[PDB]
Amino acid sequence: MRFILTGVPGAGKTTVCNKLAEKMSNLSVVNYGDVIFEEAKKLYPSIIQVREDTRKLPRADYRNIQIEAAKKISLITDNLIVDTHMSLKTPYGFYPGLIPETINIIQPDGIILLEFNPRDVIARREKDRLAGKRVTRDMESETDILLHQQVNRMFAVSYSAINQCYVKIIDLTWPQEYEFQHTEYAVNKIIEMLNF
Amino acid sequence: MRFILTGVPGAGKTTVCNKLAEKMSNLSVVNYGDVIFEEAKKLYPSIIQVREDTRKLPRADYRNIQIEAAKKISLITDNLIVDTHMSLKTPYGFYPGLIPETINIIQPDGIILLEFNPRDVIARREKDRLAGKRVTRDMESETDILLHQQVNRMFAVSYSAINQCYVKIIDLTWPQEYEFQHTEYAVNKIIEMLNF
Amino acid sequence: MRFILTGVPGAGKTTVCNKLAEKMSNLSVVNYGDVIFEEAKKLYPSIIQVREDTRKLPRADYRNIQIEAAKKISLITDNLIVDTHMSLKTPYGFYPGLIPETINIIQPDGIILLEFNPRDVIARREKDRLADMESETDILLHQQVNRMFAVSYSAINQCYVKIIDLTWPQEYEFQHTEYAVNKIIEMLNFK
Ligand SMILES: [Cl-]
Ligand SMILES: [Cl-]
Ligand SMILES: [Cl-]
Repeated sequence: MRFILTGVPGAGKTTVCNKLAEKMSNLSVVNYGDVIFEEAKKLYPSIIQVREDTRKLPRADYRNIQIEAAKKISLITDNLIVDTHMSLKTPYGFYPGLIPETINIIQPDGIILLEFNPRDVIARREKDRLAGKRVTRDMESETDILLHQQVNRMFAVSYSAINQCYVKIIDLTWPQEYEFQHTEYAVNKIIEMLNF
Repeated sequence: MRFILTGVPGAGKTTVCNKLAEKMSNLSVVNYGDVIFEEAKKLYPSIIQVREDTRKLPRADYRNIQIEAAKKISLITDNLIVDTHMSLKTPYGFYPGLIPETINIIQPDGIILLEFNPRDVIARREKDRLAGKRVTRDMESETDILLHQQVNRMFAVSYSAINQCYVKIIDLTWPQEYEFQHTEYAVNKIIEMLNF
Repeated sequence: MRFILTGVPGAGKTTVCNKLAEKMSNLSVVNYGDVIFEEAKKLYPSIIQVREDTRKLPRADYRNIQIEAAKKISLITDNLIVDTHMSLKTPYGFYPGLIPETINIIQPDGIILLEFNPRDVIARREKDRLADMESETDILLHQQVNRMFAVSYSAINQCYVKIIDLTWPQEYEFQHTEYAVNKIIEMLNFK
């Protein structure tokens, strides 16, 4: 089966992905943005040296990279999880995170949403900073993060209404008793789904 | 007029549909799942014997059954109440009950959502389980039921944005003053709508 | 840039439209419903005399009016705000205010949703009625449905959806209106 895996930024989605790939050998885990960067660096070596250089491309060029990355991903034949985002926040508001072409090509069975308590997102973002993984203190409010998660749920349901796919919401909003518990719980739920 | 009538499983929607079917002239009340089962048995007598057997068909064959069933329904008569669901919960997540071909073929004027208080759904499911009517073993929490009702709301509005149809939300979340008041209230709001 | 601006009726959206048009010279602010009624009178003049007269028309005739109105608006050059409704409540339920052709023709960069505390909506409605009231729970429902419509259109049309939170308590009069006006100007002047 094929699932898109989503969640607000910096909340633990990467860790879930890495843990899934460590645990299940019957599974390929890919990060869409990384595949986009790699395919872009192949075609535009002069402009794209690091993942964030993707912002510099002209629209006609960026769109064709997303399509090409999706085609590359769709060559995978066993279980697949694609790490990406339901929406991005910009000054103009939220913008959908999947182009319809991406879904037409990958043909996901469903969308998985990791939903957190916004305080845990603020804290994870700051811990990632103290470990080096990001330069500036994130200043999103609990309110802004909740809004994002609500909007993401609506995007996922809309994509399901359009394309007929599962919408799997994984509740990680409860308090952790021990460290890594949210991540461990999500990984096991995804594995059990895949092996059902 | 033609309306798709929906709500979470086992909460009273079937009773509303049975009462509409007895009380309204010039109107057919029909259950999409029933037609699907009947068409499935017509075309696959070897595999389809119990209505659970639909689960064993390849998804492409199940979809073609859903098209055939919508075609049968649209031919029945002019005014229709189509009892079905916006989504059902599965091990892979919520999955839409309709396909686009359903709405294209039936051309509903709108979607009706019967919305219940989760505590009343829990009690009603257990009452019906004890009486031998409801046999959906898994017991859901209050928060599970509210999430389902929210997702159903999102599917219905998505379908309206795509197909320009009404979204009618019937609030049955207040406490009943006598047994079966919710059913009677919902029936009369629907009849009042159909004769406006 | 072009945005559709929406919110539940009677909550202050018109005031925001007026003050935007007044505080920004290079901006056109158009009310879709007004253009629709204009085109309706011009095509059905003996039948159409006030705006609620358009509910009498065959749906295909109404739709053609909606399309003609969108074409007229799509000619406006420079920044533009189109004041309209994601949905209205009817006896048959909520019904979308736009048709897909409206978005297709205007090609908005995005949708802007103004969101209010329900009791502030009730208050404003009375201050213009005195001159049947929905409950707080009705208005909340209407706002949640509008959000769902806007996100759906965003997914279908690949456009922005901006939510302007005006649910906090006003510390002085006019503060909600001023805040939304300024957030939208800030948006139109972004680089
Ligand atoms: Cl992460
Ligand atoms: Cl029932
Ligand atoms: Cl107003």
